[PDB]
Amino acid sequence: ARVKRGVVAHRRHKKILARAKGYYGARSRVYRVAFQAVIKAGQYAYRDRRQKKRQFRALWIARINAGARQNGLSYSRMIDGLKKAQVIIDRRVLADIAMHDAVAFAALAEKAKGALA
Amino acid sequence: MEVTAKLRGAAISAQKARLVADLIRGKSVAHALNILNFSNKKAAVLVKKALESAIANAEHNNSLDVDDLKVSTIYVDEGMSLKRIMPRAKGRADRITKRTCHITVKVGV
Amino acid sequence: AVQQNRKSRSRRDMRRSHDALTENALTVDQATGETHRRHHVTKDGFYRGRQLFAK
Amino acid sequence: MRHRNSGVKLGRTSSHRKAMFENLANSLFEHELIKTTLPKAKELRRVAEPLITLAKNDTVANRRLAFARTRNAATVGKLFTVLGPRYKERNGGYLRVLKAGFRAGDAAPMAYVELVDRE
RNA sequence: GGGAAGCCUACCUCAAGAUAAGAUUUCCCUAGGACUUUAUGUCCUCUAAAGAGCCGUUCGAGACUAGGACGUUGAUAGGUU
RNA sequence: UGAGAAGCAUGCUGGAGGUAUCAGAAGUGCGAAUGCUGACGUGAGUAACGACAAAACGGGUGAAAAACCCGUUCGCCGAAAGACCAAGGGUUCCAGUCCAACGUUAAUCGGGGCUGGGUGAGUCGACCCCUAAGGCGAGGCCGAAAGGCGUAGUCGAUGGGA
RNA sequence: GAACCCACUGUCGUUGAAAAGCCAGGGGAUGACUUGUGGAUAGGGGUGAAAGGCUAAUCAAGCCUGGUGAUAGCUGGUUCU
RNA sequence: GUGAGGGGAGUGAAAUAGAUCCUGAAACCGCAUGCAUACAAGCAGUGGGAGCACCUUCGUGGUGUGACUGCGUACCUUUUG
RNA sequence: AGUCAAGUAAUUAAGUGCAUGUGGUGGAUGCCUUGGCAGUCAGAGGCGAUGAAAGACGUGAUAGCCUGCGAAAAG
Ligand SMILES: [Mg+2]
Ligand SMILES: [Mg+2]
Ligand SMILES: [Mg+2]
Ligand SMILES: [Mg+2]
Ligand SMILES: [Mg+2]
Ligand SMILES: [Mg+2]
Ligand SMILES: [Mg+2]
Ligand SMILES: [Mg+2]
Ligand SMILES: [Mg+2]
Ligand SMILES: [Mg+2]
Ligand SMILES: [Mg+2]
Ligand SMILES: [Mg+2]
Ligand SMILES: [Mg+2]
Ligand SMILES: [Mg+2]
Ligand SMILES: [Mg+2]
Ligand SMILES: [Mg+2]
Repeated sequence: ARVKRGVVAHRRHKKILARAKGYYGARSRVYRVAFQAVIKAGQYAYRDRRQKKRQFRALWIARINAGARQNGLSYSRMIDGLKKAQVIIDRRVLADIAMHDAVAFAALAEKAKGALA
Repeated sequence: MEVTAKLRGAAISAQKARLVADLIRGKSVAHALNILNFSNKKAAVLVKKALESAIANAEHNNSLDVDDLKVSTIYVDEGMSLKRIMPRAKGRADRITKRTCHITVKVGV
Repeated sequence: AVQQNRKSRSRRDMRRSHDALTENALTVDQATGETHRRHHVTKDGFYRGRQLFAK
Repeated sequence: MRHRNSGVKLGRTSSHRKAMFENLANSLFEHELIKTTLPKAKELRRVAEPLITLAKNDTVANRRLAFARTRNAATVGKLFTVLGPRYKERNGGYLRVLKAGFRAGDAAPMAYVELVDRE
């Protein structure tokens, strides 16, 4: 019962090489480099799936700070006022409004400032 | 559309023939022939033979006029290489490869 | 001395990018009306109104 | 550095170069039309024209000098009897060098050397 | 305020790829159509300017290049005197 | 489509085998061992193109001539780079025809491919007669066997004989 | 001091023309000389004007075939979820 | 070039079944189209992301390229590392 | 309409990178056998001085090689 390793090995190598399309140099032609490239890409994806949330939260905080300083406040003071005013709107909707709806963000800042006083 | 002509077994490497083949890509048949006649390269005579064969085929089989023809596409492919042994110093031996190439020329219009 | 790593095909082509050929100066003769190299004698033996190898 | 230097080497020694130039001059005087390389053709003038200039006067000393420089009795005879009187009133320029393409053997530029009033 | 062969200028050379790409003087290019996605839009017809290059005779320039002079309105190279 | 090793359907080539489910046996999964075999890259169109002497021109054939053929000049060896035997190799010797491969380039040329020819002995040499060093060895001596030595003899030129 | 034999110095060569060479110099050159042909000595043996030198480009024990798939407390490698 | 090689015609179910002759993969080497690229530094990827070019079951769609940007010093063995 | 100044778009590819289409060298895979490997059941277990095992040279298509044969020589 002799078994030949042609078909299944060729199929595995073909799948590995197809999973690495678009890379530069031997990373798209040679199997030995393509395997390491695919593994490194998987690890980088696993790490960036965590880093993305921090990046977007920082972006939202920066935009909210810009809006609050435009409306004569700071990020810390506005967040403290909104927490004291019983407002539970998250930072995503706040940044969206600050970027798009100026009068709504002005009203929110006025409510936060009134709650601070 | 394209009248083709192939020359196999040119007894020259592809790297030396591509330099000549790059000169006549896109030119007219008359300008290409004039360029190939007054050159001193070795692959020039082979490219000229292939071009004349293509033009003759276009004239005879497809019945196309010669003044409207131009070098539409042209390329060189690798071929079978012969392997020989060269004796070096101190009893060592090296492998020499005599290279060969094929020329493909398609004239259009 | 010998290289420590392979040279990718990109660097090879970048180096070969100066290996292009050039055309010669060909003009039409005023007397015979044939294409010939400038400042050179025509293959039949004619140059500048004169004719060598009289037949 | 070869500032203001005149002469050629052609990958030859002094004696070989001198003998080759003498043989070229003799062949040109015999056949009146030769085909050689371009630098050899351009350098042949400086050795061919002085001989024709010397042959314009028919004396024993001039004949002996032409024989010492050519070492060919037939060449000296043909010179002093034909080419001397032919270029009697011409002020130099007895040769004509015309480029004739390249050699098929080694892609060397060729040239035709001709007399101005042959045949 | 004075204060050294020390630093910056001063002397010679290079230098606007200084992407911050500078300045000055002079010279050259001023037509007729079709279509669309009306835009320094795309295909046609008609001319190729001032200049640069190819080529040739050459150098006190030069590895190859580059640079300087000349090409019948010519003394650029050879020959002759 | 599933968490995965993987499964399913189908577009193009291919032209004759493949195999459900459940059981059984494995030469049953490769990226490395300065692993083995074959092919192909970098170096790279880079080095190199092989003592003492040197080449130039006119004509011929030929698709193509610096290398071939003919002729005219130059140069080198000449106690050899000239002319022959022994050993060694067997057709490389001559004629006709060809340039796919070989010739450190091309080749119309060749010690390259194909076809056909060529070696004539009483006096040359070999064969033959004789023998040196040495080999073998009837009987014989010795030795577990194989075998070792050796007499009469028989072979053995680098020598002697028309 | 030639042929011939040998190899003291220097240059070049070191993937060389050459797995020990070329060139310029050097020593012996009627003898303890050089050389052709045919034989003898075979591996714990032979030979050696003696260097552990030579014994088919291999010598502090030649080569080939078998015990043999010797042994290695050592180094390397060991494949799907 | 009375060469090699190729284009027509024809045979053949099939000639990228043409004698280097079933199917014919990868490394390696050309041609064409689409996008990006000549003031900006590093295991060459990953998470975002404007524009451009062809498709359409015309979209808070598909297929390619992807300027700009945060993070990021290969794999296996042997080692405390 | 025009000059001047400031600011700011588009336009280049000697070459290269990525994706797709079309080719070349290359001989893995798929299918097949003309060859091997291991056994069972029955035989036989030898050839030769009447010249053995193994070889050299010859014999027809036409020149060679492989088989057959031996001057009576593919009989
Ligand atoms: Mg001068
Ligand atoms: Mg296995
Ligand atoms: Mg493998
Ligand atoms: Mg591993
Ligand atoms: Mg060099
Ligand atoms: Mg000749
Ligand atoms: Mg023969
Ligand atoms: Mg012959
Ligand atoms: Mg022969
Ligand atoms: Mg005995
Ligand atoms: Mg006897
Ligand atoms: Mg002496
Ligand atoms: Mg900058
Ligand atoms: Mg830029
Ligand atoms: Mg990404
Ligand atoms: Mg027969």
